Amino acid sequence: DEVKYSEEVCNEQVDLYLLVDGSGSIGYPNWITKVIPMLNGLINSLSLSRDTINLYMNLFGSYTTELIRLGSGQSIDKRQALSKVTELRKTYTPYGTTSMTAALDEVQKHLNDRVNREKAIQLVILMTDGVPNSKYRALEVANKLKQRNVRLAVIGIGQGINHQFNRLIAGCRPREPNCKFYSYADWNEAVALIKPFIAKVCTEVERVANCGPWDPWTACSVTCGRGTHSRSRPSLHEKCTTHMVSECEEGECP
Ligand SMILES: *[C@@H]1O[C@@H](C)[C@@H](O)[C@@H](O[C@@H]2O[C@H](CO)[C@@H](O)[C@H](O)[C@H]2O)[C@@H]1O
Ligand SMILES: [Cl-]
Ligand SMILES: [Mg+2]
Repeated sequence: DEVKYSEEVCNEQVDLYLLVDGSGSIGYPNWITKVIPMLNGLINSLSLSRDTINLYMNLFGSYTTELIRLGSGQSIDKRQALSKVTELRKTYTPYGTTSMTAALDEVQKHLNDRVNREKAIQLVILMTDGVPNSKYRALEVANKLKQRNVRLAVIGIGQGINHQFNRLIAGCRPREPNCKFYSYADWNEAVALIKPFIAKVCTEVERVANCGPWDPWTACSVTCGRGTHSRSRPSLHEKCTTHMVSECEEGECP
């Protein structure tokens, strides 16, 4: 005993975790002339809203710093997110070590705590020169994320980019032209790289829900002649029928 229904699946919800390398290897001139415009062009291409893309943003250096939480004003309003980038241009100087594993671990923590939206595509954008505090540890956590169906895109930034590491953590194959998971040019190429990951595509599918067993049919409304009775059941799903009335006859009336 189940119920079938039609619905549209568009995958419009995306939790996008932007992890930004703010470590000392990035280089200040690179930060100003390349990273900031990268962030502006990238975030400007993201049509954030309550119902679709929600941005999370972390800056990782010696420590990790959570800049934007999923669901807040700055998470769902592109203009507010761009203000954060401006704040970083004016007040942040890249310095220190590179807590890439800890930053990826913040994504893990979202999944573990069930803070993400269950129906949302989980998308990590890792923006880095690819020189983490520990290569093995960063690969390990990235691989754990992938095994939980999290998509990972890598954007190369910084004065001295380790493309080999970036390509490895992104999952790029050797002898393969134009990896779909790694980009290291300008914001235009980054935007184009991200697009297929977040595209809304609507299909119409059928769905099945289990409504469970019915309660016993009640006694007939009349003890003689033609009457009615009913059976009920708790709603285990929105589109499950909960009540049901049929006719009955307890003989004839004298
Ligand atoms: C249940 O027991 C039966 C043997 C009858 O005595 C039923 O009574 C009758 O109820 C019907 C309507 O259901 C009336 O139209 C009759 O006038 C009445 O005798 C009793 O409810
Ligand atoms: Cl690390
Ligand atoms: Mg570094």
